[PDB]
Amino acid sequence: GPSVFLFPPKPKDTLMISRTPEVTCVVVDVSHEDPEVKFNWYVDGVEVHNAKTKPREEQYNSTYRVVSVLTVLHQDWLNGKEYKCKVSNKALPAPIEKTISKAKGQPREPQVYTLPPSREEMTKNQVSLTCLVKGFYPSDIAVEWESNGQPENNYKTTPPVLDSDGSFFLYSKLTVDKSRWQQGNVFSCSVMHEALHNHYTQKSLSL
Amino acid sequence: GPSVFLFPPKPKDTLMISRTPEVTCVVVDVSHEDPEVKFNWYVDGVEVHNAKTKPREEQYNSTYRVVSVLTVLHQDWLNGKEYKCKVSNKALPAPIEKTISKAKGQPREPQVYTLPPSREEMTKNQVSLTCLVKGFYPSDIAVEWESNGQPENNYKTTPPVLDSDGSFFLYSKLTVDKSRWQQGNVFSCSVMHEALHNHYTQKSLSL
Ligand SMILES: *[C@@H]1O[C@H](CO[C@@H]2O[C@@H](C)[C@@H](O)[C@@H](O)[C@@H]2O)[C@@H](O[C@@H]2O[C@H](CO)[C@@H](O[C@@H]3O[C@H](CO[C@H]4O[C@H](CO)[C@@H](O)[C@H](O)[C@@H]4O[C@@H]4O[C@H](CO)[C@@H](O[C@@H]5O[C@H](CO)[C@H](O)[C@H](O)[C@H]5O)[C@H](O)[C@H]4NC(C)=O)[C@@H](O)[C@H](O[C@H]4O[C@H](CO)[C@@H](O)[C@H](O)[C@@H]4O[C@@H]4O[C@H](CO)[C@@H](O)[C@H](O)[C@H]4NC(C)=O)[C@@H]3O)[C@H](O)[C@H]2NC(C)=O)[C@H](O)[C@H]1NC(C)=O
Ligand SMILES: *[C@@H]1O[C@H](CO[C@@H]2O[C@@H](C)[C@@H](O)[C@@H](O)[C@@H]2O)[C@@H](O[C@@H]2O[C@H](CO)[C@@H](O[C@@H]3O[C@H](CO[C@H]4O[C@H](CO)[C@@H](O)[C@H](O)[C@@H]4O[C@@H]4O[C@H](CO)[C@@H](O[C@@H]5O[C@H](CO)[C@H](O)[C@H](O)[C@H]5O)[C@H](O)[C@H]4NC(C)=O)[C@@H](O)[C@H](O[C@H]4O[C@H](CO)[C@@H](O)[C@H](O)[C@@H]4O[C@@H]4O[C@H](CO)[C@@H](O)[C@H](O)[C@H]4NC(C)=O)[C@@H]3O)[C@H](O)[C@H]2NC(C)=O)[C@H](O)[C@H]1NC(C)=O
Repeated sequence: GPSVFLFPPKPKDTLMISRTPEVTCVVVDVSHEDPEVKFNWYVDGVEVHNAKTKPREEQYNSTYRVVSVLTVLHQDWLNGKEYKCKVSNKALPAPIEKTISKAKGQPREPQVYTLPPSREEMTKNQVSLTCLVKGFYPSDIAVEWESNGQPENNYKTTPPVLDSDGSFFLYSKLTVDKSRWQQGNVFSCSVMHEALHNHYTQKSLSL
Repeated sequence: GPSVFLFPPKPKDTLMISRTPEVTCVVVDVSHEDPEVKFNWYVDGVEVHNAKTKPREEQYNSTYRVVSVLTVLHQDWLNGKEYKCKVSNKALPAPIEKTISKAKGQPREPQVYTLPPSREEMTKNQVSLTCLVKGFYPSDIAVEWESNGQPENNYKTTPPVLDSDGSFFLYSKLTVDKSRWQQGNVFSCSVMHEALHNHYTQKSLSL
């Protein structure tokens, strides 16, 4: 029978009023014999009607995939409203229901600390600039790096890790040529999170 | 029908000859009617006989879970031999086969760097001692902390993260009372990985 997957908005999309956050309800394994698919959408159990549903699209394995997109209000998501997708198809004994929302719990402000390269790493051609982000809740977060107002791209960021006090932490690693670090250039780690003022902070690192 | 999932040994277990690494074949969706299941195990296709089946454990959805554990030899795993679990059950038209082995490729030695707490962090009652481990392959690794020869309890380690050159990195965070750090206690990050001499290195951190 068909399967339903419900996807949350991206962390950045709920934190910036200029962006447009969406919840996305995807149904796969829709058969040819019962290809009609109905979507109902509920917000805290109250039905809403503004979703945009796409025409079904046959896949190379001869099943259909159908997508419904519900735009959410930033403050609704951050207030913890629950979004329910109900998917009806004639091949199903009963409609499939999925629900998604922000992780429950009291938001906690991320603490952002930058850590310079270790002495021992300075023997190499490239060095590691570290951004520790700890004590935050929920785990939805975005982390970026820049220098002189331009985005540094050569970075990797670990997944959030559940810490022992129930908050989350992560590290981001930016790799730069040691000359750039030794020339005294200024590097900034940027963090977006609902519990930060203006949903954003940056912390600077340099020699 | 039932499903079979096959799990590798813990990284520490294969790296230390005193420990006993095992490959684990887990079978779920075993019915309440006739919950017997037979295991065959092969190492590079040669049948072995030292596996043990654990007691059945029924689940909250009225299914059983059945586990078979095969002890493996340290170099067999490290040399990339393939372990095959064959699961036979009356509900199967034909036996299920799953196969597992170590990630393929040239092992690479971890670089281990300890990073002291940020200046900004010293206002807190506890501080974060960081161990960056980068450039290793495969991703199987174990990290521990100690001080004065005894194991520290309050640490967390991120999962390995694929770096842009195809190696892995991670960070480990040890949280200590700021007093212990300011009194100049020496703290050590321990790393176990197959590409290290004696499968082990230690790097120390202090004020
Ligand atoms: C027939 O074909 C179809 C189509 O496949 C395509 O065509 C065929 C012919 C092939 O060529 C194939 O190569 C093609 O891809 C097959 O359809 C697939 O079916 C499987 C299930 O069988 C689906 O698997 C799930 O995938 C989820 C992840 O999906 C995303 O990521 C993958 C990449 O990994 C993408 O391929 C998908 O398209 C999804 O991409 C996401 O799409 C979102 C919606 O558009 C995006 O979000 C939106 O994005 C916009 C911007 O674009 C905005 O930001 C919006 O705000 C935002 O909403 C999102 O960005 C994008 N992500 C990425 C990374 O690109 C998995 O999450 C899921 O795993 C869960 O479920 C498993 C059980 O199935 C479970 O085991 C997992 O652990 C995980 O479990 C969940 O986790 C917790 C558990 O506590 C719970 O919360 C959940 O309840 C739990 N789940 C359950 C069920 O309990 C699945 O693995 C696959 O996605 C789907 N593909 C497509 C393209 O739809 C079909 O299977 C084929 N059939 C047969 C018989 O062969
Ligand atoms: C009825 O219920 C049962 C029971 O469910 C559970 O129990 C009840 C009481 C409820 O509480 C319920 O909510 C619970 O969920 C259901 O049984 C479940 O069945 C599903 C499948 O339907 C299983 O899902 C797979 O899980 C895999 C991971 O499982 C491990 O991790 C989870 C983490 O939550 C644990 O819960 C599991 O127990 C497993 O834990 C591991 O167990 C190992 C064995 O002991 C441990 O290793 C050993 O440990 C010792 C101690 O260290 C020694 O070290 C040994 O030496 C060592 O070997 C291991 O440490 C331990 N890990 C952890 C973290 O604890 C997933 O991998 C798997 O995903 C597969 O399928 C997905 C489907 O979408 C797919 O998306 C995935 O990608 C993945 O397979 C992928 O396949 C493709 C193709 O190759 C690849 O692209 C991918 O790379 C590949 N893998 C990955 C990772 O991408 C499933 O999610 C579930 O595990 C199982 N639960 C249990 C407890 O067994 C049953 O299904 C229900 N029936 C029905 C009809 O609903």
